[PDB]
Amino acid sequence: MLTPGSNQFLTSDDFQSPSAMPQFDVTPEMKIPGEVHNLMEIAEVDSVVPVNNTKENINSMEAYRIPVTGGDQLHTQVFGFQMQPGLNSVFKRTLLGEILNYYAHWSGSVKLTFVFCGSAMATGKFLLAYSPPGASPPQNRKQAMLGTHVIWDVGLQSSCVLCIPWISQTHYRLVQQDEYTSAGYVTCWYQTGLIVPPGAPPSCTILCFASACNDFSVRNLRDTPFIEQTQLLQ
Amino acid sequence: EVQLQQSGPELARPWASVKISCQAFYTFSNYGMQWVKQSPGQGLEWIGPFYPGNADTSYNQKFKGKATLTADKSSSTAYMQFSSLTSEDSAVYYCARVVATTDFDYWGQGTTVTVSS
Amino acid sequence: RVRSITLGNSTITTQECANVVVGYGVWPSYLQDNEATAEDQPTQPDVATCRFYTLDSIQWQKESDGWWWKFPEALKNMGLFGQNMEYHYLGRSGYTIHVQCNASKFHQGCLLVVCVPEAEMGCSDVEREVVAASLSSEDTAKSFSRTESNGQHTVQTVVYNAGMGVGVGNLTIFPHQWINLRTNNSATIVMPYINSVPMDNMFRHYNFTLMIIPFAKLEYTEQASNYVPITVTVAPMCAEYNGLRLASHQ
Amino acid sequence: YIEASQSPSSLAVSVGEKVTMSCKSSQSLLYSSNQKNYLAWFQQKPGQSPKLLIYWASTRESGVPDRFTGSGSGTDFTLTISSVKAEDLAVYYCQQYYSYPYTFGGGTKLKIKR
Amino acid sequence: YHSRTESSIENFLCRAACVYIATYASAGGTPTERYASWRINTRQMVQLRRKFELFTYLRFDMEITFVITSTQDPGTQLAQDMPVLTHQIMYIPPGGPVPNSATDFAWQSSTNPSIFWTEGCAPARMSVPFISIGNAYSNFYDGWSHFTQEGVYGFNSLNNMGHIYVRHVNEQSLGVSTSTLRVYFKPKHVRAWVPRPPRLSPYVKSSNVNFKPTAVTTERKDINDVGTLRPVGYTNH
Repeated sequence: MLTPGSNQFLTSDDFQSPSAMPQFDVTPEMKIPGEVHNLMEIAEVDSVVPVNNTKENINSMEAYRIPVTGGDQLHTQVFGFQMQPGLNSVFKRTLLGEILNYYAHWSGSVKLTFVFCGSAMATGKFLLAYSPPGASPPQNRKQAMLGTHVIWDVGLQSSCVLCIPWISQTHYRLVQQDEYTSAGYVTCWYQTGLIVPPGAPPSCTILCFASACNDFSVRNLRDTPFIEQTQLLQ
Repeated sequence: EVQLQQSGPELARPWASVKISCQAFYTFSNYGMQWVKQSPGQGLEWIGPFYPGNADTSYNQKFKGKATLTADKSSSTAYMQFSSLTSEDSAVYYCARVVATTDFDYWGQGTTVTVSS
Repeated sequence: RVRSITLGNSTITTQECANVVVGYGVWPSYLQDNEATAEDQPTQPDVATCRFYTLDSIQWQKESDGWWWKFPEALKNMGLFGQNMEYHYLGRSGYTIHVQCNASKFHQGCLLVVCVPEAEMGCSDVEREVVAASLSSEDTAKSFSRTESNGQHTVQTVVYNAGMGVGVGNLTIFPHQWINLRTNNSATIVMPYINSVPMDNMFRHYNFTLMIIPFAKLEYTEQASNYVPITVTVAPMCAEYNGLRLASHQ
Repeated sequence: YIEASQSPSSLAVSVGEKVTMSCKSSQSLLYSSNQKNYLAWFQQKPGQSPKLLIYWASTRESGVPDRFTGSGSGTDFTLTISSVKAEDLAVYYCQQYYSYPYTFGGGTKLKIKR
Repeated sequence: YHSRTESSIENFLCRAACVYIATYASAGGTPTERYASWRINTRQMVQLRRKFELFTYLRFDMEITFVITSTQDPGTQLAQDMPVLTHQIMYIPPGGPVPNSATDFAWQSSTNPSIFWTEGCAPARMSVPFISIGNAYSNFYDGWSHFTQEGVYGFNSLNNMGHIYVRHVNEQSLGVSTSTLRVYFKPKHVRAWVPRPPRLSPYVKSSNVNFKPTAVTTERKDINDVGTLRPVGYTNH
């Protein structure tokens, strides 16, 4: 009939409770716009990613801007970072990162959009490169050419979209596990330079947005690491 | 407790290449050989490692483009080449050998490479 | 192909064909007899509200930080709308925002235009509380700051926190648009009524905040205009106010 | 470049007194996969070949007496000699083998107090 | 294909989280000791505050569970045969009378629902419905509470949930018995509107959004420097 385990309070139980206030007719609900049904609806929207956080820009707007200048730079690298959301210092603060940190297992693909916030008369090329988890990053433009690459023409096209896929032996990979040389690198290299007509600015700025594709799922809800404080306020 | 030998301490000259060999009493299986230098002050400084059994070559940036490494595993003698030697390189050049991935258990005897301008 | 819109029959406006953000996906509409607390039927003055209330033009420069207006107070003195706010108790409306820059092809920059609902502002001194004057002037623009402000009764005007405490890079979650002077030159945003009660007083409550923040600073050669003007236009839609008649038959 | 900082002063104490020395390897030396510390302490007889005393920051070396005890985790590491001896004169170094380059410490001579 | 059930609003906001730990004596002491009180709000637990503040408008029920554990207290004149202890758990909706001390008349008001729980059973529970005038609780409110455009800024609005009080029914002649209350709070049938960006700066007030200017992210060595934090091993000698 009854075990001694029948009389217990299990914190993850879902049973009906007696109503403290019966015969109370609650206020009818109205149509407030913008309802959300699933937190995955939040991680699919674009956010500006601070790619330029070199220890002096984290306390300024400058952290959001990737500097590009034209001159004798032949094959100097514009930027490069490791593609590990949830833990990488580049991604862990955006919408996607702070949704992932609430969870312990994550699955799907990621999307990066680069926007060239420069003059309307500046021409050049850029060589975006992607290296899979099982490879070392490139060090010369030729090495990044022979892998997977896309050539972005900033005169014809003003925005570029790069979709980073999901490669893993197991379904869900842990959010808080640092996979050294096993996550993948994204690097961008000068190809031609920057050409401007007389009387026009010689420098620009390439903003970056990162978001999720339609493929995520998340598992094993837990507590975030970002709230170090724990005391009851006041 | 295995002892370790080398070529020996010789009095060299400026711009006279000094070949310091390092004898072997072990295998060449994923273990490593390297050197450090014993100057009059501040102890020891690493010069460059070589890993037999892995075909790995690496140099310290303080000697980059100035020192080279050549090794002969079969003959049990491996060279440490150098040129354009100055008068400030005079030190006890210790050769260390490690049977591990990350350890520094064994040590060498020493060579004096003082020169005379 | 320029297009001329003459809402109100007393306002002229020319704009190109562009994309429009519809806010949260719902078009503004009148309140129906379903979701209303009061059976008394509110009146709907729209003869003179539906016109383009052109705000002042601000000057985007190379060292500017950001700007932000608080609606619905920004139209406190704009013609008949101010009259309705003064003469009625409860009111409800949606808005249509146009933001335009006038810059040649030798300039460069990038702006973010967001409409944040229920924007609560932090204080410059943590222990004290903000005052009514620091939240918004009548119809001018309040400015952010690059460095921490050390005021005593002012909002926190640090740009990289938006005065709210969230990262300024995560404001794209709200209704937003980008003005990139390389290719784009205008923004249009339609904002419905978002609140927890069907009607509310306009003076005591700030429905939302329009924020304009430059991500990439303006750049130009020595021989060019020192500024780029930014112009803001509002056009109230679907306005309602309470009724002042005796419901009881007399 | 990973930096290590020895104590500013040497022992300067009498023979047979318990001594505590420390090495601050700035860059973190704890590996996630192994939970190992890649830091070992060394003693250098002047003119003879130096040899390490405590390796892995948890293990006393073979042939090393029981008086030397080295511990520590994270960036800091510490060593204790239960009773210093006069014939054990050396210059104590701390060497990290976490990542290149291989950096030695600052040195700590067994000076004279008698 | 992978399911998204684990990320929905219900499964994200229906975790029972302890919000209040209190203690109260039985017989000896000043009147303020003998009862335990708490106003229902979600602005003092930082984790729950952050998760709720991820949205703007919310609408939910409340399930409250009480884990009351009693114990004896050292002193003089200790009892040996007290039969049992009973606790009174009182919910005070907004607009209800409030006790100012134990053994007050307000403990017998017929408008306040009460639970008489005798120790040894399963912990007591209750389920309060959506108690408010407006159509949704609003976490963030921009404006003033009084129409004269002055007052407390963006606070004490028309959203309230009431108070909750706990007292010892058993008057005890000899000895003092301490008790400890833990209150577990869980929303049910949650509806959420108007998502917001999660907060960045540390929380400083239980009523304001005041804060200190904090950085936007964590510092990095260089603009184009990948991690490479793997020591020497069999791979990468």
